[PDB]
Amino acid sequence: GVIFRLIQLVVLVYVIGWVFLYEKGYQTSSGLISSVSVKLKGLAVTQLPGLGPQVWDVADYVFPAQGDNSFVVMTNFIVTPKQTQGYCAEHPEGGICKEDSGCTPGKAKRKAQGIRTGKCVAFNDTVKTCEIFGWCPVEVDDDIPRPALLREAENFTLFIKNSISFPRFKVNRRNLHMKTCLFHKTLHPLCPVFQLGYVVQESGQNFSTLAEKGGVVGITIDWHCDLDWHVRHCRPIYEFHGLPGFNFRFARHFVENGTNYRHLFKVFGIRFDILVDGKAGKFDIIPTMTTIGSGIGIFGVATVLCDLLLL
Amino acid sequence: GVIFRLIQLVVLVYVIGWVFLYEKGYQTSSGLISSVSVKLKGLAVTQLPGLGPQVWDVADYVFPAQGDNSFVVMTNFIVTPKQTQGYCAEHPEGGICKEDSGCTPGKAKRKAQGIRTGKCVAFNDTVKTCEIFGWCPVEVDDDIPRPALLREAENFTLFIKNSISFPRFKVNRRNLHMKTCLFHKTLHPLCPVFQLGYVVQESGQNFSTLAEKGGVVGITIDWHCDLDWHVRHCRPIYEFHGLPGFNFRFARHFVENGTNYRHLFKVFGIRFDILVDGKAGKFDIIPTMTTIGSGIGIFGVATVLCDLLLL
Amino acid sequence: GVIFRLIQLVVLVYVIGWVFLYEKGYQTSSGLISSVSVKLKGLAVTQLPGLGPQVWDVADYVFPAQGDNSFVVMTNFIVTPKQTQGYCAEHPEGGICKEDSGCTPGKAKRKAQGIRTGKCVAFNDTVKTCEIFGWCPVEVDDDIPRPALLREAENFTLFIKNSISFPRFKVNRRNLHMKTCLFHKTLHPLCPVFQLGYVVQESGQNFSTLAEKGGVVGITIDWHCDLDWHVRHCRPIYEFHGLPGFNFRFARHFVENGTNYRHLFKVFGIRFDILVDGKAGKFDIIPTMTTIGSGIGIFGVATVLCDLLLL
Ligand SMILES: CC(C)CCC[C@@H](C)[C@H]1CC[C@H]2[C@@H]3CC=C4C[C@@H](OC(=O)CCC(=O)O)CC[C@]4(C)[C@H]3CC[C@]12C
Ligand SMILES: CC(C)CCC[C@@H](C)[C@H]1CC[C@H]2[C@@H]3CC=C4C[C@@H](OC(=O)CCC(=O)O)CC[C@]4(C)[C@H]3CC[C@]12C
Ligand SMILES: CC(C)CCC[C@@H](C)[C@H]1CC[C@H]2[C@@H]3CC=C4C[C@@H](OC(=O)CCC(=O)O)CC[C@]4(C)[C@H]3CC[C@]12C
Ligand SMILES: CC(C)CCC[C@@H](C)[C@H]1CC[C@H]2[C@@H]3CC=C4C[C@@H](OC(=O)CCC(=O)O)CC[C@]4(C)[C@H]3CC[C@]12C
Ligand SMILES: CC(C)CCC[C@@H](C)[C@H]1CC[C@H]2[C@@H]3CC=C4C[C@@H](OC(=O)CCC(=O)O)CC[C@]4(C)[C@H]3CC[C@]12C
Ligand SMILES: CC(C)CCC[C@@H](C)[C@H]1CC[C@H]2[C@@H]3CC=C4C[C@@H](OC(=O)CCC(=O)O)CC[C@]4(C)[C@H]3CC[C@]12C
Ligand SMILES: *[C@@H]1O[C@H](CO)[C@@H](O[C@@H]2O[C@H](CO)[C@@H](O)[C@H](O)[C@H]2NC(C)=O)[C@H](O)[C@H]1NC(C)=O
Ligand SMILES: *[C@@H]1O[C@H](CO)[C@@H](O[C@@H]2O[C@H](CO)[C@@H](O)[C@H](O)[C@H]2NC(C)=O)[C@H](O)[C@H]1NC(C)=O
Ligand SMILES: *[C@@H]1O[C@H](CO)[C@@H](O[C@@H]2O[C@H](CO)[C@@H](O)[C@H](O)[C@H]2NC(C)=O)[C@H](O)[C@H]1NC(C)=O
Ligand SMILES: *[C@@H]1O[C@H](CO)[C@@H](O)[C@H](O)[C@H]1NC(C)=O
Ligand SMILES: *[C@@H]1O[C@H](CO)[C@@H](O)[C@H](O)[C@H]1NC(C)=O
Ligand SMILES: *[C@@H]1O[C@H](CO)[C@@H](O)[C@H](O)[C@H]1NC(C)=O
Ligand SMILES: *[C@@H]1O[C@H](CO)[C@@H](O)[C@H](O)[C@H]1NC(C)=O
Ligand SMILES: *[C@@H]1O[C@H](CO)[C@@H](O)[C@H](O)[C@H]1NC(C)=O
Ligand SMILES: *[C@@H]1O[C@H](CO)[C@@H](O)[C@H](O)[C@H]1NC(C)=O
Ligand SMILES: *[C@@H]1O[C@H](CO)[C@@H](O)[C@H](O)[C@H]1NC(C)=O
Ligand SMILES: *[C@@H]1O[C@H](CO)[C@@H](O)[C@H](O)[C@H]1NC(C)=O
Ligand SMILES: *[C@@H]1O[C@H](CO)[C@@H](O)[C@H](O)[C@H]1NC(C)=O
Repeated sequence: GVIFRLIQLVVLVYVIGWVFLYEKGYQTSSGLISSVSVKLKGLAVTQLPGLGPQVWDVADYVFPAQGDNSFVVMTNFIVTPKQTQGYCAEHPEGGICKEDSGCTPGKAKRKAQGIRTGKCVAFNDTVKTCEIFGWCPVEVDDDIPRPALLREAENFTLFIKNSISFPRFKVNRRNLHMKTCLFHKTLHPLCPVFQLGYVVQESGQNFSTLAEKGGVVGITIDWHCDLDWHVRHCRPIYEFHGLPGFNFRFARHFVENGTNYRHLFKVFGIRFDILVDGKAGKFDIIPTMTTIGSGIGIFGVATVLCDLLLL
Repeated sequence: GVIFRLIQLVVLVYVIGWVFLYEKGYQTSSGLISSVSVKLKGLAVTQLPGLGPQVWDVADYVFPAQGDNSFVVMTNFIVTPKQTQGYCAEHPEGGICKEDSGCTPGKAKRKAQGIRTGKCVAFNDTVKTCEIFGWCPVEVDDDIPRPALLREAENFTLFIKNSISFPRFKVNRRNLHMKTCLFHKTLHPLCPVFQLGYVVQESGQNFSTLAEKGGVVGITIDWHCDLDWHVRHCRPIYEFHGLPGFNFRFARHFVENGTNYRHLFKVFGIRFDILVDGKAGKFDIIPTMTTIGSGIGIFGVATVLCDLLLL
Repeated sequence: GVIFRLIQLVVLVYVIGWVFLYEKGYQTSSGLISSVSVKLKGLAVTQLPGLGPQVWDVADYVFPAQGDNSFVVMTNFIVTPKQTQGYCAEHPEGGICKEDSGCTPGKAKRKAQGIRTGKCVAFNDTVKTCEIFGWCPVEVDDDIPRPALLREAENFTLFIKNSISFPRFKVNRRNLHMKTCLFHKTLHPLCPVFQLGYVVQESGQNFSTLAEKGGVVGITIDWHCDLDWHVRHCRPIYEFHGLPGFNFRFARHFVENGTNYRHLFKVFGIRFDILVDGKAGKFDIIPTMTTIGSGIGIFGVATVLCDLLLL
């Protein structure tokens, strides 16, 4: 008879501890719908690489300007100035040629830089490359600037505004001294102002390296909230992680004397992805009663098996 | 014996009414994957503030132009024209100085506007401020235009196209007289063309105030759909809510006589976030059978307790 | 007695096969949080329509340049060159007028193109239209170019980088010869480089038609992963589907001799939406024990009913 008492004990212990108190089996879970607003702050100066000092404001190093959940902060770039649409020699990458016979008119099949012509022109004092129609002069992105141009982006600040809501429960929570306040994993774990160097350091990456050629940093805001407790306990955890380099080409188009030109930029930047996930639970009677009924059922399959086995 | 009959009654009532008929405990829930397309319509004119009439088209007051789930409609702005990169006095905010001793060469630690120099120059006929290298002339954003410049944005129309799908069930639903049709919470509750003034009014905010200095308006499309009923009943509910002001700085870069300038804009706008959440349920046999088994289990723990207590 | 044995059989078969082995009722499900990076590749040339050859690079035909989950690839456009803000005749759409009496000063109520004036001016050698203040000359978008200008966009390549994570289980999965590798539904079903023509073909749409006037193509990455098996089996399925045309107006602003102009573009493009959904299950003891208890419960309601009915 003691064995049956022990069986009833293990099941009660399982049902109360594991099902209810440990895993919150008495609760009903809901996700959230969230909105994120990011505001960058800081100035950058590129003294030597800019041929005289050059200043980069928020209107310049943040893509997009209006902001988004995923945004890029430029940390380095190569600029091809005054590119016009006309005839020019292509990068030796397109292929080095030493006669007009090699050149084949028409667009190339791989790494096309324009429309080739049956002509060979000098790329510089040594290499002769196939003439093309396209944006000229052609870009040279081989030499990535090192050290990075916007290496002061590590001291920029990132202010994140997050407004979530658990629609099933009608609970709405925002994530906001704090003006002159900076986030530290432990010392200041609830201050929504982040420094980019610190964010990159917490993702496990080196800002010097992830600057000189770009990268991706994913920021996660975790709202794990037990709505049985007061909503004042519903607080966010900021989790930093890295999701080769990140680069993109953008072009500033301008007109001079009736002709359309453009400044081509190859932007090596850090793409920030603010991911917001959360689980809110609150007591419900249906899961509670379901767990107790299934538990009485396990008592039966256990007691009967023990008795039948004993018999 | 009557007590046992009553206990069997309460449980049947609970299981049938609350578990099944009220909370749809016989069903299996699925979320959705959605796509939103927004198309703005309207023109704005800024007669007096623009130094002669000025017209703002969709290509201008919507950020981004291509559209997105979250977009900004400019309602007011401050423009700093022909900013070049050169030497100039900084905003008195950087700090008022009355000699060259105060000026400290190098970028400042807080609110840096450029690269200071050991020189003091006149900001105007009274204040003398530290000379800086940066975009000049410097911006003055203290005087926010009131009334708003694009106060006609309240009469712009917002056409939202939403295409959802409940992938688990393979059900795809779109949210579309209606051309000349406008949405009213009650009179016209299914017309996807919204007027910005009405959307802001339904979020609880005043458009005059949320125009002069910006704001955030969140639009939610709720697809709560019972797939036991015909898909023609699967319809969206449009829920408007507000998620200080919203502002961003963008720059139009142009070239004049070989020199790079820019028009700096401080945009006070209303950011619209189209959030689309939904729950689709359809009958499943597993939850139904689970609910009945747990219910037979509760009958046991109830009948036994009553009998044992009576004994 | 045989009937009771058969009843115990049907329930065991149901519980083991349908509840556990078929529907994975012994498991616990988790969604995912994902990040998508898209990189376009290709060049386009518009020989005849461009009044001499015209070249379109990635910096030009992709909106936004930095990339996003939802992006637009321009396939056709109408350009209104050198639009200045001044006085001009409006499109005959605004309304044809044959005197000054018809013209009514002030902005129109529908399809407003500017600020009308009590004057009538000639649109061309035949129609006389109401004079307006606005961006002039006015746009004429009636004639959509056919064949499309960027009809070579079908041979552009779309490289998608997807990094998901199932946060509940702490499992992180990315979706990556493959450099010169192209995706085919069956032959190459795991190569993340897609060709736009093929993507559009797999959505059921014709690229010639969805080019000449735009469209929407939705790309879904499905991560259905059984974490009982090794993570090497957790792989993505690429599902292509179409979510009238898609068009947007963007403006390149430039300055000439102190005057602000703009190039107005009406972009007919294909909007790509990368939707990433997934379900990860892993064995849990709570659902397993819940299913067995409810099953013992069904045995009871079945055996008792059979006996009572027999009696
Ligand atoms: C084990 C089987 C046979 C069922 C018998 C036990 C359950 C009825 C117990 C176990 C765990 C209990 C839960 C543990 C914690 C809480 C949080 C508690 O939170 C509050 O509301 C307290 C603060 C406040 O009063 O605001 C409310 C009760 C609840 C849901 C308890 C409800 C009763 C539960 C489900
Ligand atoms: C063990 C047998 C007799 C079955 C009963 C199960 C118990 C383990 C349950 C029954 C009542 C439960 C308690 C009911 C209410 C609360 C208050 C609850 O308080 C909060 O968390 C609220 C805090 C806040 O409001 O911020 C903490 C759990 C506790 C002690 C529960 C712990 C688990 C208890 C003791
Ligand atoms: C209470 C315990 C002991 C179980 C006994 C009752 C259940 C078997 C009942 C209660 C609620 C019923 C559900 C209530 C509503 C509907 C919607 C109904 O929808 C239709 O398909 C009707 C329209 C059509 O025919 O297309 C289908 C049956 C269903 C799922 C019912 C299935 C049978 C359920 C689960
Ligand atoms: C009460 C005891 C005897 C146990 C049986 C539970 C009942 C409460 C269940 C059994 C059958 C159910 C019915 C089965 C089917 C339908 C049709 C269903 O119709 C729809 O919703 C379909 C409408 C559409 O197709 O658009 C509405 C619920 C109803 C009446 C159900 C209501 C609940 C009922 C009566
Ligand atoms: C039918 C009722 C009375 C319960 C009795 C049967 C269950 C205990 C069985 C049925 C289906 C079984 C599952 C079927 C498949 C798997 C995958 C299997 O995956 C592995 O881990 C195998 C590979 C490895 O060793 O890494 C682990 C056991 C599990 C979860 C099984 C656990 C035991 C289950 C739940
Ligand atoms: C039928 C009665 C006696 C109740 C027991 C239920 C059975 C149907 C269960 C019990 C053990 C289960 C097995 C336990 C473990 C595995 C290994 C599992 O292997 C994998 O999927 C792992 C592969 C990998 O690691 O990549 C496949 C299911 C299987 C055979 C299960 C199939 C279903 C079984 C036989
Ligand atoms: C002319 O251009 C070619 C091509 O850029 C130069 O050759 C490159 O030189 C660098 C530096 O040594 C190498 O890293 C590259 O591998 C070379 N490219 C090729 C295709 O050989 C060449 O040096 C240039 N000539 C001058 C005088 O500047
Ligand atoms: C010169 O510039 C300074 C700084 O903008 C002006 O001082 C400001 O005046 C306004 C209007 O009274 C006040 O609201 C600000 O608080 C003042 N700022 C500071 C730092 O004192 C000053 O008025 C300007 N002088 C002239 C003649 O225009
Ligand atoms: C002057 O402009 C009007 C308006 O665009 C032209 O009339 C259009 O002509 C086309 C071609 O036949 C028709 O498809 C449109 O329906 C006409 N519009 C209207 C409002 O009638 C007219 O042809 C132009 N005149 C010249 C000489 O070019
Ligand atoms: C950021 O500020 C610290 C403060 O000491 C400075 O040492 C560092 O050089 C700054 N980062 C730059 C300049 O990139
Ligand atoms: C990595 O970061 C450290 C500072 O944390 C820096 O000193 C080092 O130079 C970085 N790595 C490289 C290769 O420079
Ligand atoms: C501007 O273009 C015209 C037309 O080609 C040319 O005659 C003129 O010399 C150009 N002016 C300058 C300053 O390049
Ligand atoms: C919007 O239209 C109404 C129509 O009467 C007008 O009164 C109102 O002034 C308009 N909103 C503006 C001009 O901002
Ligand atoms: C609030 O809105 C009303 C119209 O609904 C307007 O009359 C009022 O002026 C607004 N508030 C303020 C402070 O102007
Ligand atoms: C254009 O720049 C050159 C070089 O500084 C200068 O000589 C010339 O006067 C400038 N022209 C005008 C119109 O400013
Ligand atoms: C894409 O490449 C194929 C290769 O044969 C070519 O036939 C086709 O014309 C190309 N698509 C264009 C040019 O739009
Ligand atoms: C549809 O696509 C086919 C090629 O798959 C093409 O030949 C045909 O012209 C397209 N439809 C139309 C109306 O052109
Ligand atoms: C530039 O604008 C000024 C001021 O209107 C005018 O006097 C001058 O002729 C213009 N120059 C050209 C080349 O249009």
